[PDB]
Amino acid sequence: MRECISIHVGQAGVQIGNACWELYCLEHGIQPDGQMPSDKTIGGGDDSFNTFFSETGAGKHVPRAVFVDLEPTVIDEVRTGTYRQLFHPEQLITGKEDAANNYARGHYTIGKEIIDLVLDRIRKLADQCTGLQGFLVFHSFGGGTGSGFTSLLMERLSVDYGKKSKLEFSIYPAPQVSTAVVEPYNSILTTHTTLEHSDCAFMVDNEAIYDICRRNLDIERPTYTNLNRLIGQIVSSITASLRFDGALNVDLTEFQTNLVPYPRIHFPLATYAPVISAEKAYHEQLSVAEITNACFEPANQMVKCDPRHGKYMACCLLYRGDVVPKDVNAAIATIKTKRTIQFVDWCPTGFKVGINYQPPTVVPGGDLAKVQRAVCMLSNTTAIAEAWARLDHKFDLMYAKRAFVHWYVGEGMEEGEFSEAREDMAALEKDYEEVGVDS
Amino acid sequence: SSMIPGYTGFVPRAQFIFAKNCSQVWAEALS
Amino acid sequence: MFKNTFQSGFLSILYSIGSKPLQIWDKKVRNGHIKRITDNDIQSLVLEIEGTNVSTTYITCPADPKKTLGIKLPFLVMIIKNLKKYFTFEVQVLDDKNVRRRFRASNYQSTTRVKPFICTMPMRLDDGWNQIQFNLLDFTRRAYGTNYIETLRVQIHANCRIRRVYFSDRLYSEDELPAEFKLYLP
Amino acid sequence: VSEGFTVKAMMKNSVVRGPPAAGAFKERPTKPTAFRKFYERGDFPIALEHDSKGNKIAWKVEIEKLDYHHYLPLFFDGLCEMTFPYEFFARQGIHDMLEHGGNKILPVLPQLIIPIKNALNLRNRQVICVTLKVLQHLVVSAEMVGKALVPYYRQILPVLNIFKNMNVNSGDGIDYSQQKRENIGDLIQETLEAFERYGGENAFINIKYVVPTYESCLLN
Amino acid sequence: MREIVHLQAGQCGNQIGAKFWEVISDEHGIDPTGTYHGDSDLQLERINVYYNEATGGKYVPRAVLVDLEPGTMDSVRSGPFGQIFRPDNFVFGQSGAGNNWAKGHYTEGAELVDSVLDVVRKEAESCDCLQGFQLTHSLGGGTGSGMGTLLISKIREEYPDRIMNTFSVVPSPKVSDTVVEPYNATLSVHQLVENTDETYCIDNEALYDICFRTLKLTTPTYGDLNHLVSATMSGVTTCLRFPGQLNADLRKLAVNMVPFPRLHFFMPGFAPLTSRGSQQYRALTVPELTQQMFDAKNMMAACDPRHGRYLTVAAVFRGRMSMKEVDEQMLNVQNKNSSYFVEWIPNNVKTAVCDIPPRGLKMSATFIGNSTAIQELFKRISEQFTAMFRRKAFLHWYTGEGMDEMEFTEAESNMNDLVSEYQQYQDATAEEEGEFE
Ligand SMILES: Nc1nc2c(ncn2[C@@H]2O[C@H](COP(=O)(O)OP(=O)(O)OP(=O)(O)O)[C@@H](O)[C@H]2O)c(=O)[nH]1
Ligand SMILES: Nc1nc2c(ncn2[C@@H]2O[C@H](COP(=O)(O)OP(=O)(O)O)[C@@H](O)[C@H]2O)c(=O)[nH]1
Ligand SMILES: [Mg+2]
Repeated sequence: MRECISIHVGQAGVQIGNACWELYCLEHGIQPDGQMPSDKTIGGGDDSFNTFFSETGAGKHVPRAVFVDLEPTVIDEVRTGTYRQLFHPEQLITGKEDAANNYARGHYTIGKEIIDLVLDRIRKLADQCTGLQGFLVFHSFGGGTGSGFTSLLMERLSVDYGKKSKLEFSIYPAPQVSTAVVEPYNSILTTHTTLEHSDCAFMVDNEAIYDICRRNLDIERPTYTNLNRLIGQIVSSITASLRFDGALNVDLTEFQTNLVPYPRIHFPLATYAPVISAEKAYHEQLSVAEITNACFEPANQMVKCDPRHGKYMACCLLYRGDVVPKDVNAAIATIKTKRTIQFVDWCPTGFKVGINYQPPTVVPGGDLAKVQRAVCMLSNTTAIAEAWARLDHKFDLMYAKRAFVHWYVGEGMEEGEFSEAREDMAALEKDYEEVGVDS
Repeated sequence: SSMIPGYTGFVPRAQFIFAKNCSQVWAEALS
Repeated sequence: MFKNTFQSGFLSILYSIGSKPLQIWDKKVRNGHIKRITDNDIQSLVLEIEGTNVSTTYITCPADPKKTLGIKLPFLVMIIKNLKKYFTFEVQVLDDKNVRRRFRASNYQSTTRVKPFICTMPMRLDDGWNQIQFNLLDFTRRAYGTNYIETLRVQIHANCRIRRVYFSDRLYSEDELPAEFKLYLP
Repeated sequence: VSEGFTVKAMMKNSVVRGPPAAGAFKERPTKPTAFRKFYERGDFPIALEHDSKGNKIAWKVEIEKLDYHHYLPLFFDGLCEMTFPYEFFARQGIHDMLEHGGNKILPVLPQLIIPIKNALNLRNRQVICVTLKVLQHLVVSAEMVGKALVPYYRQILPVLNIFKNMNVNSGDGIDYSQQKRENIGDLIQETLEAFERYGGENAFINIKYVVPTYESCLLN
Repeated sequence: MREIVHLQAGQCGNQIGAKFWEVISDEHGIDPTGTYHGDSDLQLERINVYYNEATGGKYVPRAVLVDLEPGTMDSVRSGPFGQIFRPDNFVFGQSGAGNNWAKGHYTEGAELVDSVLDVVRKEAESCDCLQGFQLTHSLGGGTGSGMGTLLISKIREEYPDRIMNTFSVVPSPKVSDTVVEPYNATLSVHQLVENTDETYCIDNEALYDICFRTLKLTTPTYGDLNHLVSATMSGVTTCLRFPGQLNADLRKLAVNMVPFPRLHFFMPGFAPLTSRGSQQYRALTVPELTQQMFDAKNMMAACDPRHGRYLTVAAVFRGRMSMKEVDEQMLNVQNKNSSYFVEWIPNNVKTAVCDIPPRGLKMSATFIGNSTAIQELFKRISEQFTAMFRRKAFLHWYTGEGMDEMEFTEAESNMNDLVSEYQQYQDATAEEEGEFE
């Protein structure tokens, strides 16, 4: 009955989306062709699959996903690959002549031709829903489709749908390595039109997942397949309380309430523990206290910002597997006794705990090994005040000479919308230092 | 029939076959 | 700063005519410049702030980041020149509930947004020399519906010419102004 | 020390030498001009009148009936002179001919672009200030002169782009040399707004095409 | 889905594009007859980007061959892959230009461009959604440059909101085999700076240097020269015809590389090039590709990048490779060579990765650098133009055909303004202070 609609937008949305639905089929024992096997049963058949699937009376399951792109190079891999039969043909939405890494082209020129077609398919997926928990949006800040069309995808989802939850799974641009030159220009303008239309916004950047895949998983040369397998495990653990019964279950609206202190502050840091390979998975006894220390360790964060430089607001720990409520409350009390982890003085009950029963599921060909228990942490720190203080420098380092402005202006954007989005970020930097300062 | 409708790739001699759907014209083009 | 001092009528925190106009204002310049030149219309010295980037070049009061002004007077009045380039200014107040708020006035923004930490409103600058009269008491009772207690920081950003930023206890007309405060055009 | 893009640069402790400076801001040496060789030969009907009030060129013949096709390209060619007797005859002769011109200034404008550009290409600060004072005065000479410089924005403005950023940063020091008007970056903004106001409808998009950091002054 | 119409002007353009069409027919698996004989399904997935379907399972290129002498296209059609072109796509004059830009622009060129544009309209309106046009030519002759500039200036007027690539073999100093060459070059850059979306500068001198002291070729003929240009042309647009992990087509590359509308002259290079003797002994990975593509002897223009500052660099890799190495090596290059990159643009390098490697190679890389060292390539042509034009040599062969003396000086002035704006964007600081002292 609790139902969600995934909206994968852009090449980063689709390529992450192929990792998630390969994982979601294997958690529920669904074959790539759509139908559960008759000779075998993988797990007891329940209504647990109803959060992401809709069951045709003949016995087929169709995902509640809408794949959105402006070029056909990446969608036709879905239309030809192993999962060609799983998706309904009209869900896979494809435009022409992409966005050319241009926010103004993906907002004012190209996206206005496809906006009415996507919102009609969103209606026919949310009309079948007897009660909608909320949509999930997967996108990246760097490109044009994932930044421009996603900016006005939520502007029309907010007018049509009143207070339905719209979660974000963004890819923040890394501080040092980046595959673009106009990349600061896209992320300043994206956040300006997303601070108001998003109910939550988790961030992972590609540089920190590169470091974790090398020191923890012992992968010398990570690709984009190994990065998307880690992001799929985080989004599974968020929704694992929606589908499977647990001792302490947390709905989507429950940790949405219990992480944001103020409406502007919805930028959690997502960490996962443990991330260990198959040779070291079976020698280590991973207790509840062992896996909850790796979340607070500053090298294991998935955002390139150091939590020791700031103060925590609130946390949301999500344990799955063979865990008991005694070992959780003992392990949290150890964290509170240390003088290096620092919490704000107006939040004494800093933690929220969720416990599930079903352990994480390993995928064939993956890198992580199957473990009996795991934890996903969504912390909220004042250490995110330094991620934009670099990116406010990079935006101001080019905009004083007006580099690349002649491309965005010619597609319909005025000159002042670059500056009025810069003032909207300098108001946010002062917003955290007044929240984080003690009384 | 190894592709689904909406496929934007090129299929040989598919423009000549008419008044059939995507799967039928792809089958008649491959056969 | 001005907690101990008397506060009635006007309070002046800047003037373009003096030995050190910017004694208490902190000057942060980047891709910009600040100077003091004679005006072409009023035949008197004005301050200068220019720059291609609006955000980096500003002057803030007080100079110390920790210190606060603490001004009880309601209306803030500025005398600045329109140059038809981008210009902003901040005022930071203290409500009845002891929560610091903000009011940003951009001449390029068209949307008016309200939020508990900052409420940004547009502005239209008439050509030539003009006088800005701000209402801190009504804008706090309109955006948040709380009372007004004191005002802490005032920032003036790029692309303007500043002379005699001053507070008041109410809005006098041009007749009730003294000789020093009214702008004297030839 | 080492040069870039080598195996010697890709060491743990090596030092890399940067590129040499191009020379976009350095002063360029001058060349002999045609104004000097036509004044010494004796074609110009000019003479320097030492007055009590100042220095003013006295014209033997009337200024209205002069042949502006032959002299206006020649007097703009004296803008590259820095020695005393030629720099004063250049700029002061320019302003008087533009003052009493009337209807005939417009057809000479195709022939005036080349000495305008060569005056700004010396990268000498004193020449740039005087040339920019003429360019503000040139556009207000007649009615239809201003709309004719719009095709010629691509040749004058690339040097105005270089020196628009220079200005004094004395944070509270008073400028006591405002009368001389030597601030080039104050003059370039003053010059560019005069091009746009008299240029017409299509003046703004042409200036912003060449000078990137521009903001419209007529439009609100 | 996105179609590109190839256009080629002159003898140099015809030879270069004939080699290019042979190269990408080999890439897409097409016999000299024209039919498809391949062993993969990814070759035929996106073939409408360049080819046009015919009757009977045949594919003909979307190419238009404009020329002022029929012997060159006879040599083109009598080649190995010359029978796949439709015979309607050849458009020839009857009398040659004579290495005269005036003849190829005003006198003889105006009688052919209507017949050319009929074929261009016919071949470009029969597409699904056009990406842009492509042109290959050289700035030394009259047919390639004089007709080419007018052809671009008419195609841009007819289709403004399209992309336009050109590959200019600009003249070289020490190899120059034409007396009247700098006149044509100086009058051609004047049009290429205003009517073109992207221009790729290729030098015959640098082609000889690369083909000799890196490829180790005893006899580098023009076939071995045009192989390099064809490989670069394939590597630029392989992201548009083959699926990749991180893909970027022509519009994306133009948007991320061109900072200002007057600065679109690019330097190419290719990365895994090596001799036949040393091919078996050399292990090629991402560091080797990065080193060889950033090496200063590997530039396909006679311009040393150490003489200026890189404005914007792009690299298009081909093969199966990991993104961590691709990002790490070109972070290391920027970090080590800190002074040769502009300080008012951060992370100057754009990356793209395509999956399918070229024929016979397991990994390859293509370099496109927008550098500032093109100022010397412009000043050399400017001084060679001024030396000849000051005494007015060979001027009657242009001014008897309907031109003025003012246009030469106007072209020189425009190209000197171009030089000045590369100079200001070279010597520009992040903080506008420390320059005017
Ligand atoms: N985390 C992660 N990021 C990716 C992946 N693939 C691409 N990206 C990011 O995506 C950003 C650019 O977006 P694109 O990949 O071009 O896709 P897009 O957002 O739709 O942009 P367009 O191609 O212009 O439509 C890059 O900066 C990458 O960081 C991936 O597999 N994982
Ligand atoms: N790179 C390269 N250059 C060539 C080739 N053929 C001719 N050239 C150069 O082009 C110049 C002559 O240009 P030309 O072919 O006459 O131009 P056209 O008048 O359009 O035919 C000569 O200096 C050659 O160096 C070729 O196949 N490859
Ligand atoms: Mg893309």
